[PDB]
Amino acid sequence: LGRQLSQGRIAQLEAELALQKKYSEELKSSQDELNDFIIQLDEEVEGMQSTILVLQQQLKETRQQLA
Amino acid sequence: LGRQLSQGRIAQLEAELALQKKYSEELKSSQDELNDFIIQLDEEVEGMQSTILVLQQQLKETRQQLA
Amino acid sequence: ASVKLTELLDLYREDRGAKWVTALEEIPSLIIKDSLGQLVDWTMQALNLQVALRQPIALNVRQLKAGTKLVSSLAECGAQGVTGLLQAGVISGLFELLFADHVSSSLKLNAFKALDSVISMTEGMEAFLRGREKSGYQKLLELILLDQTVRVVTAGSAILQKCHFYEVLSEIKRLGDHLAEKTSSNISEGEIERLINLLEEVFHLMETAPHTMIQQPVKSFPTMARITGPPERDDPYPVLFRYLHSHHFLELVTLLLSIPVTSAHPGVLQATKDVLKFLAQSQKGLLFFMSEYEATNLLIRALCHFDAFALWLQDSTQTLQCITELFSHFQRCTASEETDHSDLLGTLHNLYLITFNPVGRSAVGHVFSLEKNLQSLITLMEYYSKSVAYNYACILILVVVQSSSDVQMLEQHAASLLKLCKADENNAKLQELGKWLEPLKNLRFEINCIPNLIEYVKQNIDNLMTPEGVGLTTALRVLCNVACPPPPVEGQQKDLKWNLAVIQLFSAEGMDTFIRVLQKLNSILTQPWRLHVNMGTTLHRVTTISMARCTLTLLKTMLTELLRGGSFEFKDMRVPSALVTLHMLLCSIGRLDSDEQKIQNDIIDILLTFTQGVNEKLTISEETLANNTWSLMLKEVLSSILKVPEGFFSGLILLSELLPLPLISVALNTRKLWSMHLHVQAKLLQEIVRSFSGTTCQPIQHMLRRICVQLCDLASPTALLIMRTVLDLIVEDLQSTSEDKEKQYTSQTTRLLALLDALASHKACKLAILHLINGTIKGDERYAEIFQDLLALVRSPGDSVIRQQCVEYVTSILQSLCD
Repeated sequence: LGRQLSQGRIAQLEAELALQKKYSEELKSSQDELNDFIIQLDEEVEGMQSTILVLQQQLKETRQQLA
Repeated sequence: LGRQLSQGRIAQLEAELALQKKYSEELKSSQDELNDFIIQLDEEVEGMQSTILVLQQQLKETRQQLA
Repeated sequence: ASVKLTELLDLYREDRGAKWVTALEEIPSLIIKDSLGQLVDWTMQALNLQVALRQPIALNVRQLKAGTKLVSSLAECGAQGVTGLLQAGVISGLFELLFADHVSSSLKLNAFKALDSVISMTEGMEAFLRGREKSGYQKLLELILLDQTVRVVTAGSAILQKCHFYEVLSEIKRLGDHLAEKTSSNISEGEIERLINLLEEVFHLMETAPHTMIQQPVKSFPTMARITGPPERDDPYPVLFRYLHSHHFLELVTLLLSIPVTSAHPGVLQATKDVLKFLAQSQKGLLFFMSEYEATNLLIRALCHFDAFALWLQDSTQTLQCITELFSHFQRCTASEETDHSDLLGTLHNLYLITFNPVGRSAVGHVFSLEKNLQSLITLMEYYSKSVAYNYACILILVVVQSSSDVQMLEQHAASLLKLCKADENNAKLQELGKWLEPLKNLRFEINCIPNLIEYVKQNIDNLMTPEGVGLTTALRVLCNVACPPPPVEGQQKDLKWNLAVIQLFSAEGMDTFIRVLQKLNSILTQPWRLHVNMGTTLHRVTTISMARCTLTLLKTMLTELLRGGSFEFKDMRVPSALVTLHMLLCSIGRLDSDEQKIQNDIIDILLTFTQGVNEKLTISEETLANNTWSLMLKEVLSSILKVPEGFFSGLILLSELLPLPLISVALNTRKLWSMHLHVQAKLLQEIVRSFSGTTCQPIQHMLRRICVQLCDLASPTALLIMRTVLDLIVEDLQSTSEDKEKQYTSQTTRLLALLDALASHKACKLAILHLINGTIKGDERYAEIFQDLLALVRSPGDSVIRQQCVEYVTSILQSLCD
């Protein structure tokens, strides 16, 4: 009755939680790696932004020179 | 009493699981918002390349004007 | 460094290009350790877009980025730098870059940081607000309207929030000067209410200052959870204390406490004592009081001539002065040829004399717990390791370690104290100090050390509040700041370390350990109380209070995050069964004391988390309602109240604190939810009323009446049920007397009629009384019969005194019923 239900809950629950805790940890690690990838994406983005601003400024300098 | 030990062990393991899943949720939400900010940065990049293209085109027109 | 700076400055007097940019990039390192005019002239040329345009690739945006770092370095040097920067036009020069076109978001985000360092001094914010021509405030207001990225609208908001704080201090000064000097009519409640309203903004803009008034790193994004950024930050408090000093805050609080009208006002005394309490909890804040030491004494007198805040402030200031003297002694006199030097003996004697009264040991152990003030005593012992200076230092360190509860000084100094205690094996004052720092043996304070501390507590749990088991007070103080975050502040970013900390706590069996700690502490103060050790010394009381507070804080931190939004259920019925007994033992006397009250608040908070985690959909099924987290907690609390004859008055206080206040969308949501769960425990709630009705005690009776009023004000069915119970008590009381003989009236009947009269005064109880006496319900004729009996008693009075009280009570009941 109740005792058998409690024992089955104990056994199967502990087994399957122990099994899927590892996949939960894998998910955490995957999200950490994705966050790292986002970090270098951001860094590259501001690098391109600074370089492009340099290009525009030298273009405007050539503009002021020719006119 | 079997119920006390059952609820204790299940509570420990399921508390671990619930806290892990929460950690995942407020990691994913932050990652999604950071992706949105990256999309904003990309929009800036594309518009800035567009003004590069416009200014370079007008460079070619004034160069052909100068001859 | 100065020689190098002179050579660089003279070499590039008129040189522009790559060498000039290199010099600009190199200067900020040199300035750390009339050249000021030339530096200012250089700074205003590095911020010019007309000079950046005329430079080659990669050299034009490195000139602009290096011109916003000379501003952040020249301004921090002193007022002589900020004055020159403002005279040169840095405020307008930093807005021609933010308004310029095609500027990247990483260079606009750097110009804000240069401006944040200019308006951080009172000479700067005066020019920012009052125009020199449009001011910088108007320009920033227009800049907000323009479309910007996520990090530029957040950086411009910090400058705006800092400007608000400067303009709440300016209106306080004008309001106070007009209130005191002019009028003392105009001193009305429509004017004082502004002062209390303004003084609650100063306390609000300084509590949230670290989060809404600092400039975040360039690579940080405004997310509610902090990811992808440098861990370090900046401290805004020195700037805030620089604004408070310039406005003469302390010279004005004394004015509000020394004027005929608002000194006697209890709302202004409390408002101004909350700013002072917050300001004195930090080393910078305590040093702020001693900078203008003359104005601090007058404030102490003003607060004192009017509970022990003035004495605590005096003790803290004296302790800080003595600590500064101790540090200064070992600087001018590097070597102490005379170990018993008169100056240091006097300093130690004064410090020792402070530590007699309990309010003095709580201020000696508080100043020594900030920064590295504990190093003076350790240095004093190490120099002399007997001399009399050694004994005083040993006593003072024992006092500091025993009393202080914020154990952060132990993360660095625990290595020196342990070896010093090992060195002297014959001193009775060091053999005890080494027992307190027993768990701190090769421990590094991070999350990885939590299992070790929990293991130590689990092993040495048998010895609590015994001479050998004094390391449990420190093993629980250390564990309570590693894993327990401070109370949240609006505008915060949720750091993710705190979730991992709670996961580690649950993994390392924190739940069972803390429950065992609470149970063991409970079964010392009640059953082993026969020794009657009722806080004979200040150690047994402070230690017990600290253990209780630390365990409660850990329990609350675990249970709040675990039972956050009802995602997971909780059925362990041990926490809401030993919090009642702890309340009975400790919080038995309001409580006040600033420590006995917080325990009650924490107990109520822990009990309340069982209600928030509720299911709003499964509110109909009997199984889902009689086996909910709400119902189990309520059953445990109600059963706990009715188990000890001595634990009734304290239990009624707990029940009153649990229930909502007596009588929009959220108000009805909780009130009707409370009545739905209360309906299940009908037999338990009915037992409270009947059991406590047959007793004679004024506080117990008043608490019972208050609880009845609250439960009636909850919702309608509960009020009707309570009225059924009470009128049934009336019915049985009047049926106890045989109708064959003359009716017998006792004092219990008088108390019951008084209870009916007290209940009938409330409209919520009035409607239930009317509904019950109307007899609409089937089987409701008995209540009509008892009302007829009361009416017949009214029609047939007597001469007995008890009959007189009965008649007056029934007449009052009828008078209330007629209304």
